[PDB]
Amino acid sequence: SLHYDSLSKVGIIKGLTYNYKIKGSPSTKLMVVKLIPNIDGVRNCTQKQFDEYKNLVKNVLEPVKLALNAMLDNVKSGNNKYRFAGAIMAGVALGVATAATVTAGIALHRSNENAQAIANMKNAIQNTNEAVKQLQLANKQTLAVIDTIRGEINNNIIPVINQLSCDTIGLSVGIKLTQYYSEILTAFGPALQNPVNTRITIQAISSVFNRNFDELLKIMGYTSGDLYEILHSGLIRGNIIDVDVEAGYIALEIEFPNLTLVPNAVVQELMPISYNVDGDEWVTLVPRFVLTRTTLLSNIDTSRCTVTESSVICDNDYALPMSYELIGCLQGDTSKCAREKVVSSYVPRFALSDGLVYANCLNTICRCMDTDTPISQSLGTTVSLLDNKKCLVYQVGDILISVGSYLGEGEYSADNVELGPPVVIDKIDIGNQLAGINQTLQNAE
Amino acid sequence: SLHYDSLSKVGIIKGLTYNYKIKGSPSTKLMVVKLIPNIDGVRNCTQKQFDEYKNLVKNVLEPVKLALNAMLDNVKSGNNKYRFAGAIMAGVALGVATAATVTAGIALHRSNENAQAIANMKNAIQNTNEAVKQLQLANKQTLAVIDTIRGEINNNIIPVINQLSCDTIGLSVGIKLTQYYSEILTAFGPALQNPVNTRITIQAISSVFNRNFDELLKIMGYTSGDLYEILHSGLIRGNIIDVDVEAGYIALEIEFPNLTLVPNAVVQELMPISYNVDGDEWVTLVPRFVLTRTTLLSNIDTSRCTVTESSVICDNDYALPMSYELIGCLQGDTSKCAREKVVSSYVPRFALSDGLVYANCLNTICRCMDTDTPISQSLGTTVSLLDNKKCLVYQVGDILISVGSYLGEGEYSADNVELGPPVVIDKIDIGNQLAGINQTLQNAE
Amino acid sequence: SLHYDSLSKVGIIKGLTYNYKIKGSPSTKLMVVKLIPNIDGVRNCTQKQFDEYKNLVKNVLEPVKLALNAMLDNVKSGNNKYRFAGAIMAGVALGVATAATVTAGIALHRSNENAQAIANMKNAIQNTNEAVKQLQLANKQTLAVIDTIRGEINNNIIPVINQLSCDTIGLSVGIKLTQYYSEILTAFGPALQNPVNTRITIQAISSVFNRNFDELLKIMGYTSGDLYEILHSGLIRGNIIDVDVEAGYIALEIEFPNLTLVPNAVVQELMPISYNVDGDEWVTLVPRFVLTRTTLLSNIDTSRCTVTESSVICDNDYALPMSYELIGCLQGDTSKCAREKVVSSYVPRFALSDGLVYANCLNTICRCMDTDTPISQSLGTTVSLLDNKKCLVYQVGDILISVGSYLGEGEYSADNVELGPPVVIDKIDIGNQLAGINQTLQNAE
Ligand SMILES: *[C@@H]1O[C@H](CO)[C@@H](O[C@@H]2O[C@H](CO)[C@@H](O[C@@H]3O[C@H](CO)[C@@H](O)[C@H](O)[C@@H]3O)[C@H](O)[C@H]2NC(C)=O)[C@H](O)[C@H]1NC(C)=O
Ligand SMILES: *[C@@H]1O[C@H](CO)[C@@H](O[C@@H]2O[C@H](CO)[C@@H](O[C@@H]3O[C@H](CO)[C@@H](O)[C@H](O)[C@@H]3O)[C@H](O)[C@H]2NC(C)=O)[C@H](O)[C@H]1NC(C)=O
Ligand SMILES: *[C@@H]1O[C@H](CO)[C@@H](O[C@@H]2O[C@H](CO)[C@@H](O[C@@H]3O[C@H](CO)[C@@H](O)[C@H](O)[C@@H]3O)[C@H](O)[C@H]2NC(C)=O)[C@H](O)[C@H]1NC(C)=O
Ligand SMILES: *[C@@H]1O[C@H](CO)[C@@H](O)[C@H](O)[C@H]1NC(C)=O
Ligand SMILES: *[C@@H]1O[C@H](CO)[C@@H](O)[C@H](O)[C@H]1NC(C)=O
Ligand SMILES: *[C@@H]1O[C@H](CO)[C@@H](O)[C@H](O)[C@H]1NC(C)=O
Repeated sequence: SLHYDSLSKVGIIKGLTYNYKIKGSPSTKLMVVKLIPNIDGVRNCTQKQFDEYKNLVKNVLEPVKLALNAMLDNVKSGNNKYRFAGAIMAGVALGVATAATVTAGIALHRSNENAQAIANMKNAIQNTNEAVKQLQLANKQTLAVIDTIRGEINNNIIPVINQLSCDTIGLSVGIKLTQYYSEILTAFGPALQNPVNTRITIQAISSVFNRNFDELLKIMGYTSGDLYEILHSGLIRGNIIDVDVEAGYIALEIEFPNLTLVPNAVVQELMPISYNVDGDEWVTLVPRFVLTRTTLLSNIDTSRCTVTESSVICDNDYALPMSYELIGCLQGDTSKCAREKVVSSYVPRFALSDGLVYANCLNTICRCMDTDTPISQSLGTTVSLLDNKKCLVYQVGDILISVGSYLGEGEYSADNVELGPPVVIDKIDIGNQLAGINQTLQNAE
Repeated sequence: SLHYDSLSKVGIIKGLTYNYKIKGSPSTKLMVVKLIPNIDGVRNCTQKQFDEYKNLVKNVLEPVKLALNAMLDNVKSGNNKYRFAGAIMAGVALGVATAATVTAGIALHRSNENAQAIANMKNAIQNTNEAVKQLQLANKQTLAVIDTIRGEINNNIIPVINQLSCDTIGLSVGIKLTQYYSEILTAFGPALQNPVNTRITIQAISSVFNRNFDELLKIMGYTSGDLYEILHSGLIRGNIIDVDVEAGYIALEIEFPNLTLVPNAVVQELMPISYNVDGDEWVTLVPRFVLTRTTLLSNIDTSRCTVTESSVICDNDYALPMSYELIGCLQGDTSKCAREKVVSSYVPRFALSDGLVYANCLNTICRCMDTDTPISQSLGTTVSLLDNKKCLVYQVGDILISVGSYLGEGEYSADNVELGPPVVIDKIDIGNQLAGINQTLQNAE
Repeated sequence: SLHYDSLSKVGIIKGLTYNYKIKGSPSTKLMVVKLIPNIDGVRNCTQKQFDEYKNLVKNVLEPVKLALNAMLDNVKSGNNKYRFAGAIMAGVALGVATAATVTAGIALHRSNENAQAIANMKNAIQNTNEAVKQLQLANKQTLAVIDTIRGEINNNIIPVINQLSCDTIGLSVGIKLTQYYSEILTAFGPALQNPVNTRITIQAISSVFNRNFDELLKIMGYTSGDLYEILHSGLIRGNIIDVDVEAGYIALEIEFPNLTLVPNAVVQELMPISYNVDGDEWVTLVPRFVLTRTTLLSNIDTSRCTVTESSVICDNDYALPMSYELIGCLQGDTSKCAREKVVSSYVPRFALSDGLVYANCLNTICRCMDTDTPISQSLGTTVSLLDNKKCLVYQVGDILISVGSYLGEGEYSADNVELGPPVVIDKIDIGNQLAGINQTLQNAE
């Protein structure tokens, strides 16, 4: 295991502990986003602006419909006696594709039944007359229809239509139309270029609906405060499954993935702090998080994942290999841990763990309050430990802290420690270092 | 060239292929953004809030007008006999500048005739009375005037002004004024510090106009769906060219670049996959994209560029040098390619290219469906090729795929392959590795 | 010092100079954000939607109130004779925490008097009836109350309530409620998970108030155009200090930090340019900025700081150590500077400094205008210097520039220069380089 005793002596302290979770088997819901609203009540005046808008919508949606049909043409159902019944990808026709694209092509074909079901409700979809509405399909799944422009009209024009001239109606609706179209190009643009591979988060989808993703979740059937783990990590995503160029709408399938708890896997945080070396201040280099899975160590690359209050959530397993030298450190060999000189005025100089306080008392104030006496650590010792045995309250920096009883054998000593090699890391001077060391090899004879 | 036979044996597969495009000679259009609206119809009530707002505008715009004049003072036209007729930078007065800043200072002076043309229309600019409007200059270029607050007032106050008390008018317009000013500080803030160097995308400009960049493009005369290559890569950019502190407006010149297709240059994607090594799973390290230009290889740094469906588009040529060892890989010497151990549960285990499937059948399921038979690859072989000759349909993983005819001499074998060295990369343990290897040199005698 | 003479010979030119500033002792202001508005005038129709909303607010705020109480339970005031009077952290109860979290826990307890003062005004806070309002506390500090939903209602519903049916009122307010709730989850989500450690910028707070941060600054008492140094660098931040689950409001304390000018510390920019080497084009690798503090060199990592027109502003001192080899360069030893081959078509080929122009005239046009004659630099020389002595105006590239008098002894020569080692840097091929060099060590015997 981590053997935290040997780590504490070089300013690495046992931090928080988190569960590891991964995207599991997903549930799905159907949604339709309308590009062309139902113009009822303002049809008399907006005719000139609306006819321009319909052409813009048709021109934008035609390439998408072509790309979708071109993908469906490459997938055929397993009607033959083939025992692994499913769908077959025509690899000779698709030409070049990653496993992701091939899987997405199959998933698009698998999603086509929902597209047909939605298409049979086109007459109802064109008649919603409300900012957002829920409909029932022949498959008895519910369909959420988004109608943002109808919301803008129902709230800003229809209530005051008596005070607005017909010219004003034309101009105002024209502006609202162009505004909405710019929203769609901002949010859906990538998917409109490549609809098979691209996915969109529910937040980004909701940017086309005044960022009101909560209303979308509510109408699909989920409470936005309950889904926090899935919602905030960006795992609630959707993709295009069909498009209609005459009705002007995009059919999206939204995915609500469950989260599988990874068995016997734990993410451990490490808290680095400064330590004394012959009066100088040094810090040990180790990643902020390390993943222990069935006793095996690994590096998480946590920036691509979400650190919740109690778990780390990832789109897929992101564990990376770790160099033998670093594993030495994480297994108690203090002599292999790279260390770096402190230059910044401010660097963390103490930490609390299981009620014990570890501190670099040669570079920060440390005083026993029960005896109003300063605590001195010999210049050989790296870090001091504050214990319940000597004092109940200690001053550290400008704060007072109360601490617990030491759990090891005898008493803690930090002088007989095998320090590691000094290192400096930046892209710029790594090059200089590499070149300089290679000159020795170039000169070897 | 890439010699993809030798690459496939270590799990690098021929991906998609793209044109390389660069920002060319630009067209330009003129725009004015007004900070101060025309207050007609609400002039009676808003006076106290409006007089504060004019002071805030003047205080913001004065330093910009100073910085602009201080730059124009350093550029003088070539009225003397100088044979390379143009404009002269007073380098002793400018003091310290990059080539970019010197060029932008010259371009500001070159733009100043448009500033004079706009300034002679100031009387009309102060009268526009519509949310966005087009004017004709004396030079018979058109000017787009943006007037966002007049849009807010025309839509939300004037239609209901009978129902609002005069105090309510004052408060509501004071809020709209402060809101708009906070938009301007968000979007233009950098350019208001440094107007010569700074550039702003048309999207970011449109954040001052309810994100409606489509309406801006329409009025400048271009259709937002037609410009996608230039628009979405963020190459439609503007900069400040003049400011008026009493009328309270910013004059912008917006740049619509052409794209030049780079001659005899191609960007090639490389798809990595896992492969077997004696029962372990390994991946080869190569960049996702490489650029071949007149048979020269180079590294693109593609994150700074846009990958469209059919081209890679860049603000400038970004080709970087490449290490001899990696060129070795990309010219078929398998022995120099660094390789990394797979630790994640998920890494891509097959890919499709020109209708062939390459797969790592010791680490994923592979079966011939025409004979309902599992496919075995001998433990020396890195990857298996799936061919038309044996089967028309293969299962790979949980998908079925139909595949094309092999094109080489004889039949593919992937056992006699010269593997490269094992590597682990992160900044931290690059540090540890560098120090540890250098101890051999430090000890040599 | 930097010894710019030796640097210019390898295409490194003296750039701009900036002050170094750090976050100092902060002032503070109090703010309350209301989740539940006062429903006056629309209470008849919205009852069904409002009762749902109150439950959502309570469910969201209860965990926050629990986490806050759980933190306050660990801090006790120094009522005993302890001489360093203040507050004591119960480290045995807190368990594991970084110095930052411990300090924030103490700061939360120190902030609790303001929480009590605000809580005694709860009856007034629930009655604001205006989009934003200022109140006076018993401590005579002013409290800013944000009431966004009341603003939306006062501007879009109450002025036209005669034209809206009761059903329409219910639906429209329901949409506004869900929209606002989604804004709150977007902006405050992180703080609602971990309220002790998390901080929010005034801009992000204002996202819950139609991005109108200017109005917030105005009501708290500061002018948004005057605070630019603190405001734009993102240093105006607030954190949660109390929450009420019945009134449904979040109490925030906002921090306005002063900026301390760091004594005898200067940030110096370095402008790299190409230079000739035996007809090839090369660039020297050095960081864009370097920090000289009391004659000591250091690396700034400027991406984490704000580069204003005249100063660099940072949240804390971020100076990092620098390798001896790079310090050699920055101290005049030209032989240690890593250099890289130019491949991109465009790289900066000239620069202006103190009125002198440095240019790579073997790779760019250079002509004297007083004599209409090209300037030739011998293939041994790296960079040419343009001086007042020979010409008053020089053409460089496609621009004309006037230059000053050389200040050194004799005349400038760039041939007898000790060039450094060639280097190539990327994460991918650093691995290949490291592996290849280590094979020599593996083979040494
Ligand atoms: C292997 O790693 C060590 C790390 O300790 C490298 O040490 C470097 O050695 C040089 C020369 O001994 C140091 O140069 C400095 O020179 C000045 C002027 O003489 C002197 O005052 C300094 O005290 C120091 O000796 C350099 O600072 C040092 N660098 C580091 C980061 O420690 C060593 O170069 C590497 N081995 C080889 C063969 O390069
Ligand atoms: C330490 O650095 C030097 C450069 O200063 C490295 O030299 C490199 O050596 C290789 C192998 O000779 C060169 O690659 C190619 O070699 C073939 C056969 O000699 C030649 O025909 C090609 O034209 C090409 O030169 C390479 O160019 C050269 N330079 C660089 C920058 O890589 C040397 O490899 C390093 N030390 C060790 C032990 O590797
Ligand atoms: C140059 O590169 C080689 C790899 O090609 C480095 O080899 C690595 O060296 C360490 C120390 O000998 C090995 O660790 C030990 O491995 C054995 C067998 O797995 C294990 O029983 C020990 O407990 C310990 O972990 C490491 O495995 C080995 N790497 C490989 C892939 O075999 C070598 O260290 C480098 N040379 C220098 C001078 O740094
Ligand atoms: C539009 O025309 C219809 C015709 O049936 C009429 O009922 C309606 O009042 C008209 N509306 C406006 C705003 O002119
Ligand atoms: C403002 O004054 C004009 C007369 O100058 C009047 O016609 C208009 O109705 C007034 N508006 C208000 C809101 O008092
Ligand atoms: C709501 O009820 C009050 C009476 O308490 C009445 O004065 C008010 O006009 C009503 N509003 C609506 C919209 O029905």
